[PDB]
Amino acid sequence: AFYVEVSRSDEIQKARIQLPVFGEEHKIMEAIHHNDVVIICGETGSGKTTQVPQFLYEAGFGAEDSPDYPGMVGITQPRRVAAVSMAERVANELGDHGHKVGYQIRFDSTAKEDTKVKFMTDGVLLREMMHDFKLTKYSSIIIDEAHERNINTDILIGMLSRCVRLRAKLHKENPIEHKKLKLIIMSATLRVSDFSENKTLFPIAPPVLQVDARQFPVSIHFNRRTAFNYTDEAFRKTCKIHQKLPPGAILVFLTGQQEITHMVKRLRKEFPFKEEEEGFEEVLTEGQTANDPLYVLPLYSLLPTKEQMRVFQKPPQGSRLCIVATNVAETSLTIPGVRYVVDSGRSKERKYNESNGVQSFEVGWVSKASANQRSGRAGRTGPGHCYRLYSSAVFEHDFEQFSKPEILRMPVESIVLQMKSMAIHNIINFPFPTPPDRVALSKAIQLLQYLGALDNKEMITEDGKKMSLFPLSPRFSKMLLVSDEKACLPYIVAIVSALSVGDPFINEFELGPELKKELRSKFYKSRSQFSKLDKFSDVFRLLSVVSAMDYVPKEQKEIFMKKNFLRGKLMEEIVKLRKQLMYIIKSNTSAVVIRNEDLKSDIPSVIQIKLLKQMICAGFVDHVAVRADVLFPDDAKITNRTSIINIPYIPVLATRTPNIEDCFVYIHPTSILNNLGEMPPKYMLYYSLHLGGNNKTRMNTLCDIASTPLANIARKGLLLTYSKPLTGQGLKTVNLSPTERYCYVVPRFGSTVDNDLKIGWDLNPIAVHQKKQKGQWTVIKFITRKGFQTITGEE
Ligand SMILES: [Cl-]
Ligand SMILES: [Cl-]
Ligand SMILES: [Cl-]
Ligand SMILES: [Cl-]
Ligand SMILES: [Mg+2]
Repeated sequence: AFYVEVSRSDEIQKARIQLPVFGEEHKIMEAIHHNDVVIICGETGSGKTTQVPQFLYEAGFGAEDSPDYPGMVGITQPRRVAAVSMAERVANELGDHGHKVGYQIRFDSTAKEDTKVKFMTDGVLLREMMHDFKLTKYSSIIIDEAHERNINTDILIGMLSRCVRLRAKLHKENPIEHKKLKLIIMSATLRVSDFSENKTLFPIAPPVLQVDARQFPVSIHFNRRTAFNYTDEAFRKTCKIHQKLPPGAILVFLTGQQEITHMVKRLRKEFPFKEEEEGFEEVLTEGQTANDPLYVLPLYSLLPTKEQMRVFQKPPQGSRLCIVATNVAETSLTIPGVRYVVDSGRSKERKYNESNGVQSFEVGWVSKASANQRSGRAGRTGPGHCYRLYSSAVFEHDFEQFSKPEILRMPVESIVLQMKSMAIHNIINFPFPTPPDRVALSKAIQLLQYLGALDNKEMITEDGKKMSLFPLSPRFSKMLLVSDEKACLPYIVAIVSALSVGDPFINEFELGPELKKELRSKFYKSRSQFSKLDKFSDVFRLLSVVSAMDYVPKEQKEIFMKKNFLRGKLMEEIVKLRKQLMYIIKSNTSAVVIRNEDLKSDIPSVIQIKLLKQMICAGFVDHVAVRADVLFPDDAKITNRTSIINIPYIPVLATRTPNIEDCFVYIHPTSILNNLGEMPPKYMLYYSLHLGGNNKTRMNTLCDIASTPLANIARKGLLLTYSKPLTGQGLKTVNLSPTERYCYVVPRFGSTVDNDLKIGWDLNPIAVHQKKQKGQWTVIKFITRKGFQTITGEE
């Protein structure tokens, strides 16, 4: 009721007083009492994850005798293992009340009667809000690890902002029947402005509580210049610190495991056991040399627990601890005695942009906020130093102020489909902590209707639910749904994995003197080995290389990448994704274990590659470009002599301008299409459009598509209108009743002749089966020339 008396052992209680959050109990509880929403900032090691549910439990949260907080305390974690290990920790810590702690890591499981403090995943809470949005079961909700900005955590916070508001309104109407809901958002960092200062999320700003003790100052040292070889500059800087500066451990921030492993051994080999620069004014203390040993250790998420745990050990006497890490060391447990940070200023992050034609997983500059978080790592135990391996001008102009959340680095239609499967109806006005653009949101809902994932009322369909089962862009999930025809499924999973991961082919990002011409000969010979399936499709060049990979032995892999100018990491990743999709497909046809041998396939037949282009079309129906001379010959200025990269194309649904040349897109010089001795295809399917270096928009081409296959896909994809029945020789309308007919129509793809400020075009005349439904003729199916001839013969 008022308070709950918990009995803990002296060992357990003394361990709790040591935690930085322990003394913050009264400030935290004063904020919760006066505010329905509270934001708590404290690093990992502060104890806020394990202590705040206990502070609530002790104040009467979850107590049946409580007139205010009878409901449970719910705590989300972004990972299943974190929720279980956290529940285990708090159960021990709560002593004689330890039986009141539980976890939920499945939707299936029903909680135990004594569970009053429940640790779960975001997914479990999201599912619970589908069954009961009000979450009447809870008195409180703690959203931990909110600085990660995971897409489902952001949706959950958005949903909860509305839930807390409604719980507040119902409580004001009837405090007996309706209880308050306490929302606590937790962050390892101070970067909470997208939660605290967002008025759509929180109209009245919630208090932000700082639980950490104050840090020590850190002197920031920029380099005069920004070195291209940053691992070389990082190695150089690390050695200079070790050889010249007083005691204190070193922390190096690199981008990945291979850079780490290479530097770790380069440093171990440099300091083994038995002009003018900033930040080198300090000298070595007595009993310290320039050639002392360096105890080097790697630090990355993939390392085994026993290897990760070594970063906390004191280095051997007479040596210096040097940690070589990725951004895991940005918000991890405090590595003791660090007074030197070597910052490369970069990280490998997945980027994706709308209207910009961006899709990358690569090394780029980090935000100013991440650079500062890296810097502050040197001032945890005492005043430290940070060595930035870039200039202050590059920092100021090339580093963005803030790090981009996941919701802005992932396809907008993936976010919309995920929300729609959760029965979140109004997307346009959803209170996102960081909202995607309204135009992009509107475009994502329309795309989903073209893919059949949402119906005419914008509700999730049966196909949309199946597509939501894959960790893929709905374009790719659509392709999978239509692929199980004439055994094309293994080919589509291969294409979809390759397109999803990125382009493994290295192009003339190298040489396009005598040695340069010699390498182009090997380049083109390699490129032509994967161009054998179709002469128009860059997508089957991907299928060929991915299919070749499966027949290459593990030892020979590296030379296979070298001979063929291939991104090895990308090829390994495609094999990983194909196995993950194969696991999902097989697991939905009822334990499943996919091996490298299950991925091996034979060459697709002529019928199969025709069908695959149509399956690609289903996922990319709004991404068709017509050869400009079929629409605007005078403006196109295409001769039989024009080069392939100079022949313009017009994307369907492109917005018209006074000058049609504004709508022109062109074949990329790296495309298979450049080897054509003929006029390129009338209709081309494209992955994406890129605003090129020569100021020309270039198509990232997939494959060609013929008129009738495009018509079939555009009919199901709702991008077709038809003309009135055609009149002509052997074209005559055959009426089965005044409500049923078979006739020839001209299909209109995309946009009508009348609506000429958006690009559309006519397809080849086609035989059609039509039924007069609600006073208007509707196309039931397309008919072949032979099919039509038999119907005209039957009548
Ligand atoms: Cl449990
Ligand atoms: Cl956006
Ligand atoms: Cl492609
Ligand atoms: Cl291309
Ligand atoms: Mg619509």
